[PDB]
Amino acid sequence: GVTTFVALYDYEARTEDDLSFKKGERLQILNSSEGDWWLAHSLTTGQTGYIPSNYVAPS
Repeated sequence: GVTTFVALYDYEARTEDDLSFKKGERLQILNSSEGDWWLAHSLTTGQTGYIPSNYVAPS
């Protein structure tokens, strides 16, 4: 299958490439090779961008 995560908190983007998301959105991680900022895609909104990795939990 597919692995997904859930947002634990709201986040409003603080750079142009960050993803804004609402607590409870379901996210897929596209790439985590850059440390604590993961490149994610929201299954909830269809948007894509960097997220702070401490804002998600496993589904």
